Amino acid sequence: MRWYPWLRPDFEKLVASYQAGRGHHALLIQALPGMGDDALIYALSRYLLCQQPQGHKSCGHCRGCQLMQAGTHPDYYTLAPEKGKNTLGVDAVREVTEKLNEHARLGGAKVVWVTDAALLTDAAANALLKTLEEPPAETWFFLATREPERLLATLRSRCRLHYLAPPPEQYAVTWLSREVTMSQDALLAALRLSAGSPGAALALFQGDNWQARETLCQALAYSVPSGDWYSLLAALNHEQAPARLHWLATLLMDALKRHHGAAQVTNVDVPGLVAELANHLSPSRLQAILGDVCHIREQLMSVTGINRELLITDLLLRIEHYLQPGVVLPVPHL
Amino acid sequence: GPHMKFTVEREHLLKPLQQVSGPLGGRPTLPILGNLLLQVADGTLSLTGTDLEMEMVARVALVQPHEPGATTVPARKFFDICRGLPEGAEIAVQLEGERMLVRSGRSRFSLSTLPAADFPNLDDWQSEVEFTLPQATMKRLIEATQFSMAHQDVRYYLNGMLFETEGEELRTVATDGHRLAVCSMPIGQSLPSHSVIVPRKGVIELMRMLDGGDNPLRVQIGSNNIRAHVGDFIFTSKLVDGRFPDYRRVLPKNPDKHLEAGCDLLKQAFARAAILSNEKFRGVRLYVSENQLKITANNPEQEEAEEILDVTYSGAEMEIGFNVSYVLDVLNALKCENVRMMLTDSVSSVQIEDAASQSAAYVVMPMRL
Amino acid sequence: SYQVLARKWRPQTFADVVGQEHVLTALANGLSLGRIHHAYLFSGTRGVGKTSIARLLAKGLNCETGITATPCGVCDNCREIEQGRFVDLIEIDAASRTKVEDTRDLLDNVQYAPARGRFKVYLIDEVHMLSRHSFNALLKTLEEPPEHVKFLLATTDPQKLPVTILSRCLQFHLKALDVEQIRHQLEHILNEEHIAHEPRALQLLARAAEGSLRDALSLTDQAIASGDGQVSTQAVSAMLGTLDDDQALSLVEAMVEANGERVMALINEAAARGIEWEALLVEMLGLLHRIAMVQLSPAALGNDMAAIELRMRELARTIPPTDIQLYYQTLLIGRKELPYAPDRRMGVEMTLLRALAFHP
Amino acid sequence: MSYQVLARKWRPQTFADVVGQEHVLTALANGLSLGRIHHAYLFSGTRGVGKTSIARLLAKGLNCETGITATPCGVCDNCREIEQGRFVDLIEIDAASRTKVEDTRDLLDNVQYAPARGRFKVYLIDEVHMLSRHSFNALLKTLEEPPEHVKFLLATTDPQKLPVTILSRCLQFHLKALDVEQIRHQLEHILNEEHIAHEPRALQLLARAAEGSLRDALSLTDQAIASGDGQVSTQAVSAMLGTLDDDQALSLVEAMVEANGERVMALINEAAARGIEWEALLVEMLGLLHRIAMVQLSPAALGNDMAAIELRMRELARTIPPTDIQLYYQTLLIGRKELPYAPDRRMGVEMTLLRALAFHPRMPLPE
Amino acid sequence: MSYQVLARKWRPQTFADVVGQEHVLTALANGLSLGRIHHAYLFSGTRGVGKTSIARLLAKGLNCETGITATPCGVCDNCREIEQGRFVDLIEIDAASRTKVEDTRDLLDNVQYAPARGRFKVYLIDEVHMLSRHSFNALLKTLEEPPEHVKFLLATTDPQKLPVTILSRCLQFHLKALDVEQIRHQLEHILNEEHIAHEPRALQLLARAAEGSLRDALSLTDQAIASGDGQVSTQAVSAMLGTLDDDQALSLVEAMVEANGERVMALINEAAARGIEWEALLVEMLGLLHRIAMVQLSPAALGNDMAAIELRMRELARTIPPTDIQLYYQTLLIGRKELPYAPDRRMGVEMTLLRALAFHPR
DNA sequence: TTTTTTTTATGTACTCGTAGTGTCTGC
DNA sequence: GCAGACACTACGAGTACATA
Ligand SMILES: Nc1ncnc2c1ncn2[C@@H]1O[C@H](COP(=O)(O)OP(=O)(O)O)[C@@H](O)[C@H]1O
Ligand SMILES: Nc1ncnc2c1ncn2[C@@H]1O[C@H](COP(=O)(O)OP(=O)(O)O)[C@@H](O)[C@H]1O
Ligand SMILES: Nc1ncnc2c1ncn2[C@@H]1O[C@H](COP(=O)(O)OP(=O)(O)O)[C@@H](O)[C@H]1O
Ligand code: BEF
Ligand code: BEF
Ligand code: BEF
Ligand SMILES: [Mg+2]
Ligand SMILES: [Mg+2]
Ligand SMILES: [Mg+2]
Ligand SMILES: [Zn+2]
Ligand SMILES: [Zn+2]
Ligand SMILES: [Zn+2]
Ligand SMILES: [Zn+2]
Repeated sequence: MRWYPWLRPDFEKLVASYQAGRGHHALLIQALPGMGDDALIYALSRYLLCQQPQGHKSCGHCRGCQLMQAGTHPDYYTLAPEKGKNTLGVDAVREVTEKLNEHARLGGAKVVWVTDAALLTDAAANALLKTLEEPPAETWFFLATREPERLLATLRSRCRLHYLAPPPEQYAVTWLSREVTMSQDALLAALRLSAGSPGAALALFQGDNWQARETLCQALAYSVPSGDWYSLLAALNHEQAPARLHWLATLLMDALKRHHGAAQVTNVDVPGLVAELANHLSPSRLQAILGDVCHIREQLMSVTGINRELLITDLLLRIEHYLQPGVVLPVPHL
Repeated sequence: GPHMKFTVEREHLLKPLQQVSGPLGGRPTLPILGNLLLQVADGTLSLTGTDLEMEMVARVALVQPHEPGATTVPARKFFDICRGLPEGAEIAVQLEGERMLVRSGRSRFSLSTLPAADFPNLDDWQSEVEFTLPQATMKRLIEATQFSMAHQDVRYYLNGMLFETEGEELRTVATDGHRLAVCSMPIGQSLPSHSVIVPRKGVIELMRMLDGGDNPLRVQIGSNNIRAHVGDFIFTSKLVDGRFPDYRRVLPKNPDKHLEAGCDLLKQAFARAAILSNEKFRGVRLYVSENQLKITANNPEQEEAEEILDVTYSGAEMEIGFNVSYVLDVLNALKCENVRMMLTDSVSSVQIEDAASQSAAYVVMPMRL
Repeated sequence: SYQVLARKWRPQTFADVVGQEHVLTALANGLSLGRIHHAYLFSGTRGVGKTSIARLLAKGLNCETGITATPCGVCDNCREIEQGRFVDLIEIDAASRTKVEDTRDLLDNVQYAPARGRFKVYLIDEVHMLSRHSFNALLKTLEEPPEHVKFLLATTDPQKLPVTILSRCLQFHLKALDVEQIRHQLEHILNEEHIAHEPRALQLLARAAEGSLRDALSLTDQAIASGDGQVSTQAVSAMLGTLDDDQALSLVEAMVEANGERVMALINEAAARGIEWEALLVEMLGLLHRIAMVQLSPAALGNDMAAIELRMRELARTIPPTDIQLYYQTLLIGRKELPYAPDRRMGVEMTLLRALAFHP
Repeated sequence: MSYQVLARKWRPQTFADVVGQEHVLTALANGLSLGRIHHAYLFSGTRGVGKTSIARLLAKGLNCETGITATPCGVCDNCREIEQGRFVDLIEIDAASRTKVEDTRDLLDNVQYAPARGRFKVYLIDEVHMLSRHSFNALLKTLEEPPEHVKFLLATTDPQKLPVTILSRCLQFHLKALDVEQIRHQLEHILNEEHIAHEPRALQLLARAAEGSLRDALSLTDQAIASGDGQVSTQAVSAMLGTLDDDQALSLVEAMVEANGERVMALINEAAARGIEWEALLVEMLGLLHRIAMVQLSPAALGNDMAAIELRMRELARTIPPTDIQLYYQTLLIGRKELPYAPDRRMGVEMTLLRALAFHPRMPLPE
Repeated sequence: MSYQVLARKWRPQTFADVVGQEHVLTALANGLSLGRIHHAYLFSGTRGVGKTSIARLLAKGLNCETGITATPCGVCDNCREIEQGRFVDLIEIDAASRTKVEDTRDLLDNVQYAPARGRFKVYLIDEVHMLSRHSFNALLKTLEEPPEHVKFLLATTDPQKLPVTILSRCLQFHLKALDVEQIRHQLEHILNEEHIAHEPRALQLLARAAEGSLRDALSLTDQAIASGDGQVSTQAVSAMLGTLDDDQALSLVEAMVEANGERVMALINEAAARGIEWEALLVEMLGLLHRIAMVQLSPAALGNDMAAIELRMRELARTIPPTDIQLYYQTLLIGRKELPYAPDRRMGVEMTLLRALAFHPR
């Protein structure tokens, strides 16, 4: 958690709406992961819950700010998946809803914030529906998603939406280079892979993701000219398998797009690699491999508890089958 | 820490120790929570216990040498060891090496202790509204409605009961959504208007507090804390927010149909009728004719039960069907000589009152149409 | 409820609801005559009004005047329903009381006579989330309830409902609201709230609501909170991510000509200007639809198609309808799969690559 | 006097008033006449075809005053309470409300006590497929060798949920869903007895709308009566159902197979003026295509409810190849798949029709 | 008058009145006639095949006044008494009702008392697979050192639900599901011992539809007599079974492979007269085609699950080339994929079957 | 010999251990 | 008067199982 400069306008606007008593109780943030998703929600919640003598800033002396910094306030509910789970169960939602009918202990307003509204199971969202539509007078909600459409349609209606604009790419590169010391092309590539959203591109360098990406690039450089797509299984099977699959998908998209001679490339840090991908693979084969990789990535994320070893191994075996001449490629279908 | 050297007479210890050990009990949520703190300052020993939403303080006087200090002991073990001792025997308690040695005659016992700083305290509130009332007064005030409050329900905060102070009168109400009980009575002091909800556990402890027709109890009411003083006994508890429905609207305003009966006769008739009623739906139906009340009860095994009682009634037949446990409880509580039933309609609720007193009233909703 | 729309603007009389002529007529005729029922089931998509019509029926049933078609208005046993100080009514959000134990508790408290009013009305909202055992528990009571109780059921969809529960209830299907009805209601609200509004921005809001009125109200509130506290065409256009230029048609032409570098530079420039991708795809489908319509008759040039007639005319002359249908199908599949993509931009890229490969 | 729901006012009160289900009625009446009374009956079948009503009628026949009579002799004393539902001995058990075994145990404890008034203490266990497994196992033995003065009537929708060891020791009567003609005739009787005017086409639409049930049909008829001014008229039924009668969609399919786009779009505009759901138009057209396929395969496949257009049906049955029918059906089925994702539902339906037109294998659009 | 149900009045009373299952009757006869009697017999079977009846017969034999014999006399006061419900030494425990250990203790403490009348106090615990874990522990403690005067008789439907330790101390007799011929023979005897006319084809249909259990056969016989006006005719039983048929899958796939359009239409109409989820019907039809294609590869593919429809299935496997089965599976799969979006589920499944029927023949 | 073992979100029962309450008696 | 003695009712947990 850290503050971002580009969050300052949105924050101000939204808080300016809240101070007048006109802001909607149910706010749905569209911020991309790594963007000012949690920082904005925390800032707004801290402003709302405690007193506001200083205006839109933080009055750290008041007991409300003290409880926020201690993280022990009773009227600041957080909906998060537990350590041992991934989705957000309906039991926590039901319990928080029952707790909401209780009047505020401190006599101030109430705030209920969900860490990520996409993680809700259908029952959880349905349970929230009634409280979102008709909440107690002291209550304000805050939702966080990457994709509003992935949410339940009825819940996506009751909650007023709000969008965070990704910063211009030059501004993003300027901000990233300040505290991250990498090459300009590598920095641009990391920014583009994260859909222009900082933090996530910063997260690629801060964590161990970048070394994994480089290992993946080396493995592709070894595999593509030989048609031996196996031995990629080691570079792909991981707790971040969707992210590395997305990296592979970006590489394939870059190859296919450069085949048409497009101006800009998603993967600029490794022009030789994408050039090799263009050389050794037919455009139809590249398109089929890209489609299959994206589909299996969606399979990995959607269904829960699926053994990834089997899925990535099957994907690689099917890719090796595709590279063989005289093989019918699949057709995208409804 | 220091060496206690507290010498306490058993007669001046057993009863206050039982008083302070009342609220605690069962398996606590966490350790230390089940414990009690004894603290001696300038010849006065205070026994304090808590549930972190309740507190008990008992003050006793000491004449023997000592030192000012506070120590914690497990409650049940100390209560059981102090009792059963020979009558008039002094108890000498002394702290060595993080343990408590208790001595009586040639009897020695060692108990594990905790630092006094590990015993939490409750909140503080000032400018509490003060009350001076007789013990048995508030005793029967709550007793008329102690059964009324619903236990373990989500609706409102029915796990408790409402005190309302208006003018010079204190009124107390409880309900469940099907039965409601009110009891209003003039105290004798200039009082403001207040409405508070005391929790069910606090109600039980308040009943446990009352003892003797001696020095009057002193209430200190607030918004989130309640206090009671009975002699050298001090009790504190935490209140409940929210508010009950308007009892005034609950009471029927058209008691057109009247019935006068004997308390004991009606109670015995209802007790007999309840035997053959449905085990879960303990409902009987009532036919009201001139100076006659007939009660009919059924159950899945049939076994129809009928009874007839002489009353003072004039009007038409109503055929009011309602639960038996409720009416049996209220008739148990009345202990009066005569009972007034008040009926409005075959769909309307019914009102139960003392014939010779208006201090307490009750209402019960019907069962089936 | 300070200034939140669609909460302080809940309908309170049958004359105030928007559309729903068939449902309102049926309910009014039932109330006026003796034709009353013990299980009404209002089903329809989001924000068409299920709960509101339910509450209006409840107010009409329990009014002091009696069984009346139009609710009275000023009275105690209607204002209590409006404020939620109700005792003859029972609102249960079934999505929270899914447990069969709570449903059996409800069935246990069905015989008790109401404190006031002639009917104890159980409004079970979000019915389809009840667990199966709870549904079977409600089945018998719905079949033959006591004469003094009536059930009202509202669900986003009846498919999840067990078919027996359907066979127990009177089904009223709230049809989605057309563009004109939504626009009229929003203009009426804004006139009654003295808020500056512009007809074009109102049309964009009505179009983006997708036939659900609560969405229209929420989008109006988003516009009000944005901009300068008033509904204006520029602010609504900016916030909705709508496109009002010929970028869509240029993209269609480039994709038809399969000009890869140009057709990708167009998407890159669109991302630079930040055009929302779902709207861009929707307009692409609209333009292809206008192509197909023109191929039957040039009068199906959409009005005068702004001022770019020639282009689509030219396009309508150069591409066989088979390739147009192929492009439409590919674009629609891409729109379906667009949410299930790492990010919308690259999903639109996938859709464009799929569309370009048909020898365009 | 008063206006109560048809689904509860017109519940059959004798074996004469139960329409259809000839096999179950015949078997029950014959067995009661012969005196052979099994001690466990299980009425299965789809919802609203009379299993609960038949079970209550069987209770009437068993407990009637004059003896074990197949036909309940009108209304006798022991039948009045059955009709009113307050009978001393007919124990209605909402099994879904008593799934716990600690309630079936209480049911079994008092089974031996003699009936208060009736000959048998008929235990009518509604929704027997909802009892918990422990309660099932509990009632196994009491079903195997019950006392001579108790009978069990179990009614459920799907027998497969029940353990097979319970299906073994009870008679299995299966109630088939009623035919369209049965529902239409019963509805004509009901609307005649209510002194309400009605239209034959309206009642045919009511019969078709309900899937072989009756209480569903009665509910939809009551909703129609609400929608009309107390009359069941064809326009009111068309409005409430959302259907296209049998003419407009046939005009659509005839124009579409004729490759005349102009009339197709003209009727699309008219249907928009009719204020009708677009997916309803698509589903009606798909159903018409399927009916064409059915009559092409099976020469005699049209029911009476389509006779008004039957002739035109045969025309398409003699003019269009089966392959073209399959092509149209699959094209419009993908159109249905894609419609919720088109920019506008009207726009999507126009695109689906134009797609069926462009890939017309006989008269495709010129290139 | 009082016509007792055929499921009760025809319960066997001697080992000679028990049909088939000789592998258990002979074993019990040899054990009783000789001295070797185990301390606890556990009877197993499937859905009314003769577990409780054989257990009751064993209890009758153990305590007969003539002595422990394979054939009880049937005349002494004990035989008459156990014949009816009332008897002291034989304790019939509905274990499925008294599952709690609290009720089990009140009856397992009686072992310490002497038998009142007979040699052995016999505990017939029916539906033993239902006891609670603690009750199972109590019964195991009893069985560990059982008194010489007590014999335990346990009857159940699913032996594997029992904990392994209790099963290790019981001699388990598994009762075979009755064959069609034995069913038909016993049904003919039952009908002829009473006044019910019949036709042999009707009894053959009853036996085949009884799924190898005498209770099912007798229940169906009573239903047929009721609907048959006191005579079991072939047409009556056939029509009743048609009202009761559930295997629409195999018949419908037979018709579809043989390409009888009218038969497919009639079977769809019949499956619509019965409330049937079309998705379930289609998916299990896919399963039947899957099993057929498997049997194409190896005769051992058809396991013991589908023994009731083995012959037909084997025939369908033998007479049809595998390529047609693969094509039928493909078209049925694609039809089920698009099924929910069709006009109606009935409508869509109908046209899916038409699509599958248009190929190969016609 | 040998060690080897898996999706989950949610709901529904059943059965035993143990606390909290009532009452009722010979204390 | 009073524990105390059951006697009973409720609740948690361990476990089984259903559905999707
Ligand atoms: N027909 C309508 N007329 C007026 N307002 C409507 C209508 N339908 C929906 N709304 C608005 O939507 C809000 C929620 O409506 P509601 O009736 O709860 O929809 P639902 O059917 O989905 O429960 C209402 O507060 C009202 O502002
Ligand atoms: N066979 C039938 N004959 C006449 N009416 C029927 C029949 N089946 C259903 N109904 C109508 O449906 C109403 C309820 O039927 P019911 O027997 O409860 O169906 P279920 O089998 O689902 O319980 C009856 O009051 C009756 O009007
Ligand atoms: N071997 C058999 N001989 C004769 N009848 C039998 C036999 N097995 C089952 N039956 C018939 O089935 C009825 C119930 O039999 P039962 O022995 O209770 O089966 P279960 O093994 O399931 O307890 C008996 O009344 C009898 O008619
Ligand atoms: F939001 Be509604 F109840 F579908
Ligand atoms: F009993 Be039925 F399903 F209405
Ligand atoms: F009585 Be058996 F086990 F069906
Ligand atoms: Mg709603
Ligand atoms: Mg029923
Ligand atoms: Mg048995
Ligand atoms: Zn602050
Ligand atoms: Zn009113
Ligand atoms: Zn009669
Ligand atoms: Zn003998």
